[PDB]
Amino acid sequence: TDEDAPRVNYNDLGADGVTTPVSDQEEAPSHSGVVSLNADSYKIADTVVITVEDLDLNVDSDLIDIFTVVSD
Amino acid sequence: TPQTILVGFSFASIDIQPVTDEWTSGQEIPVVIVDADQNKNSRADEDLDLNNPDVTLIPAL
Repeated sequence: TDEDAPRVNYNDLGADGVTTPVSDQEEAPSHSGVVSLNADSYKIADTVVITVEDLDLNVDSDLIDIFTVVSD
Repeated sequence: TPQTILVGFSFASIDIQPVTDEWTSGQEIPVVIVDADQNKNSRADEDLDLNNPDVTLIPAL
């Protein structure tokens, strides 16, 4: 963020004739991942569901991002 | 632009809906089963069959 935000650079020949550059930047900050369960208490085979909200794990706007479980 | 295919099951709900408030004898009443797992073809009709090994699950009474 701030001074280190991802900035794109592009030279240009201005109307005056100088090769002045034009640049734009947009911050790419992180988010605090929040994980919670749907209920405070659960019965046997109550089908608990884990909801994880954290936008930084989205690595593609096209494909569906998934995370498997390690079996080793 | 690539597109992904997601493999996921669904929760079914079998319901018996009588035409009236009492299921008297000699009254055929519809049985409705909503299960996306058995809908394996989006361009045709899938009919359950005991003789078909592909149809894994069949309701029973």
